[PDB]
Amino acid sequence: RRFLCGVVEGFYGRPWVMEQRKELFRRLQKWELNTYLYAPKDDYKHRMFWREMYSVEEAEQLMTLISAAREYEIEFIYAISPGLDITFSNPKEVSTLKRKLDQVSQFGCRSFALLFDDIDHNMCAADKEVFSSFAHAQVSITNEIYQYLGEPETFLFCPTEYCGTFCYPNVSQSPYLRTVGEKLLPGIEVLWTGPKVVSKEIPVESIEEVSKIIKRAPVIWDNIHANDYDQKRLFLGPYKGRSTELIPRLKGVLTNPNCEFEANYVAIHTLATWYKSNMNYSPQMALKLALTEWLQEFGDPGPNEKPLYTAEPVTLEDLQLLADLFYLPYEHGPKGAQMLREFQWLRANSSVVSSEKIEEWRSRAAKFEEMCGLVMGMFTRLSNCANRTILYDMYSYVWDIKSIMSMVKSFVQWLGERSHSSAQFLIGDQEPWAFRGGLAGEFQRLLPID
Amino acid sequence: RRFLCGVVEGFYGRPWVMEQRKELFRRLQKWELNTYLYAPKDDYKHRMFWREMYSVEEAEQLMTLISAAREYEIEFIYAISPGLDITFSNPKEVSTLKRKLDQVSQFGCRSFALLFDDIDHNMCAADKEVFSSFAHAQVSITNEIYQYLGEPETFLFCPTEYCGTFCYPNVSQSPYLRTVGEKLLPGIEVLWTGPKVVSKEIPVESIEEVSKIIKRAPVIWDNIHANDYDQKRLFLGPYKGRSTELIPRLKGVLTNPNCEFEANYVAIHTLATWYKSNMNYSPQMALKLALTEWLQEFGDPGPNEKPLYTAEPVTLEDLQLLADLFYLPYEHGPKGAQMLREFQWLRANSSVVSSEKIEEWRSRAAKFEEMCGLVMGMFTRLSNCANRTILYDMYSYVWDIKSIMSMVKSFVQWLGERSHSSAQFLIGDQEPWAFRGGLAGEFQRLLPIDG
Ligand SMILES: CC(=O)Nc1nc(F)c(CN2CC[C@H](OCc3noc(C)n3)C[C@@H]2C)s1
Ligand SMILES: CC(=O)Nc1nc(F)c(CN2CC[C@H](OCc3noc(C)n3)C[C@@H]2C)s1
Repeated sequence: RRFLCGVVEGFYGRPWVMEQRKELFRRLQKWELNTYLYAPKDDYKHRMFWREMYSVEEAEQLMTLISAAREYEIEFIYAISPGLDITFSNPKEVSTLKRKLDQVSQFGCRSFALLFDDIDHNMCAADKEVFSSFAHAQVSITNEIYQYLGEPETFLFCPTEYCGTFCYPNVSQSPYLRTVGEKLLPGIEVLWTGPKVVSKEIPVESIEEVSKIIKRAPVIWDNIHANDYDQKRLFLGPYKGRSTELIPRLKGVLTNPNCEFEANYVAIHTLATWYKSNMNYSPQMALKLALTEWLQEFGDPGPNEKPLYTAEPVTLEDLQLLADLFYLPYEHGPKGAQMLREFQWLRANSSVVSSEKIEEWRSRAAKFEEMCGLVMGMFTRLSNCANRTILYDMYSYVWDIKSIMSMVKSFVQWLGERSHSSAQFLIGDQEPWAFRGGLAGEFQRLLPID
Repeated sequence: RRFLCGVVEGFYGRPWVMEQRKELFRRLQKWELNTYLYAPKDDYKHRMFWREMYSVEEAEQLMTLISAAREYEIEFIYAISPGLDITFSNPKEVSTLKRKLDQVSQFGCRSFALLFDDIDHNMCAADKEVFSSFAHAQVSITNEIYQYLGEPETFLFCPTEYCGTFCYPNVSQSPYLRTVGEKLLPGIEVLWTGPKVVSKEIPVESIEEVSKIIKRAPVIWDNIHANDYDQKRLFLGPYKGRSTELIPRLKGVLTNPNCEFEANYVAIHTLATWYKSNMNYSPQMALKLALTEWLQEFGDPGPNEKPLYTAEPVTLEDLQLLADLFYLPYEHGPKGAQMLREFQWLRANSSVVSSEKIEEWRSRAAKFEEMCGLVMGMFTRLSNCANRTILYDMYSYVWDIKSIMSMVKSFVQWLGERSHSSAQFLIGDQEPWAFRGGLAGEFQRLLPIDG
């Protein structure tokens, strides 16, 4: 029983580089995962200019990339997205699509995908005269490509209605999916993101629902750890909301993770744990394993001689804290959720300190300040660690939380000194606001803060 | 007369990748520049763990990188920074340094550099017993490496006192530089950043000053476009503050630019213009050329057939505006300087609208709101162009300017409404503050903005 488990590079944003992808293939193999779907939205020749051939430089890179996948026994799948401006009814458009995939096939690629995600449902007049519907047009060209490429063992199709919320009028009664299930050649796989684009949970019943109308078990394109929809978000939490009971009901799972390559250790490690779990998986136990394994990636003179360069090393606790601060799309981690609650409470109840309630406030304030210090401890230790590669992939996120938290600790301390002081708390007096660089900082200082 | 002109990848931050460096070599050649100094502070084996050999994977990458430099006729210079924890007096430390540079030499590298920048001046007791000073220790090992590597044609030394402000007690009377000038082998080049780490201007007289004590013309390591000292600063302005009169008084210029690769088009293009200027250079003319050339990097069906994908293209004006907002360390660009002045004025004179003065306020407010709209327009055209990745390098900056700017436009609109509406202006009510994502955003919303 073949099962596609791995990664889809299918986000908007800076595509990953050779060095990173080769590293991804090493990791997938060691974690017994087997698939890689090549689909960067911002490779201008994958989507926007799907018609254009790859240059000689681009060709050498793709050959190298495909050889690296083969070397680590990872199935490389080349995806193409022609849906933005293709005229399905034009024979010249069909041979251009064939020309493009023959080029990539000449680079050693054996598996392919046709994606029709995030495109206008409205066809041109020429296509309307040839196909009963949009689904007819897509299936027609997808079947033609699949057969033209000699019916590859691994060939995927991504529908325009790729999740529950995108199905018109719904999953069970979609005429688009109806056509897909009936006319799409049986050997072609169908990609699905679950109930939503970013699914909190993928319930077994929803997979049975879609499998009936598409007439096959789908391959999940999972957006649980994707973050290209918010420049200020990062998901270091475990694979969650997908029962192992989905495994016999699926043809595979391809995770579409965070843009920042090094942040995808937990995302991919926990998915591998889930896949090999023997129908018994715990997100908390999986997160602990991933964090423990991740920590490894973070790592002589005389008395009158110069001491060797040394830094206070990153701890498991620092990583537990970090993952809890940058957790999942629908939940913060325990430690982050707790800190937020503590801050909300202290701010809401600051009036008691402006008897047992005063004791409660001071006790919770002291515990919060320690929590704040631990975030600073984490920042400092990460910023002085051996692995600069891991650090600079997340630095902005960590720096940002560290900065906001020091203003929060200051404010909580100010609220405490209120009984002994009439001094005012000003955001303008805080270093992140006052010492903010660039032209933007000059403008920001002139805004009416306080 | 050999003259080293090019780039030094010598900052703190994420090092550039293979794809980027190969592109840098293509650009340097086409712009008739010739040198690349490899010195990323955060390549863990360049500085922090200078002793450790490169792995097999690291080795293949360095070989590929060095072959790419040769392919585009760029001199590749490998730098090593052992100064944080080296015991100069230890023979084992000296052979480790030799072992490390023999490894990189085996990858095809012919040129080398020893850097002693940003290190504690205080030597260990073992070193004090062997060398009269810190300068003695450095020169000793630098001369040993240079000769051990068979005296390479291109060999550089970066002093601990690499700029005017870092010289104790001053440039002309530095005992450290005195030792450097006297004992450093003549064939070795000395790197210098001018009067400061980030020099506003490099005056000819300052180069004469330093050349006397170091007893040679230096190679400028220029930090004009560097941005690792501030997470919120970016420099797209032209090469400025360095007369072409410096060229015959220097062994070269190596620019240390912004951490974000695609943001170094102007920085490197204008330096090439300056280098080939034939003693007549204009920063404004150079900036215009660079911007015009950079615009190129941003770029049939029937009537009943589907129209080809098309995007509203990025304009020269958008680039002029972008460069003006992220200009130079000591100056904003005209358009950015103007916008700031307009905002300062409007805020300072808001009381008139709380007769000809009211007309002035309303007129300047309207012009400012258009200026604000042009910034959003620029942001939008850049995020929807053919080459999205250029903006992916600069996103944090463009997003931040766009965001503050929208809040500033709101504030200016609120100020002009104070005569009619009684509504209060709240930062918390503004979209960049209110719709801020992540856990950090949740905490930020709970901060006492507006008291
Ligand atoms: C088949 C399939 O899943 N195709 C995809 N293509 C890309 F580029 C994806 C990544 N990003 C793109 C931006 C999307 O922002 C809109 C959004 N939808 O909900 C939320 C939350 N944001 C989120 C989405 C997760 S997922
Ligand atoms: C010989 C020579 O010039 N060597 C250099 N090494 C690095 F890494 C440079 C780049 N950066 C390093 C950081 C410097 O920040 C100092 C600073 N000032 O306030 C704060 C905060 N940091 C500025 C300087 C421009 S220049």
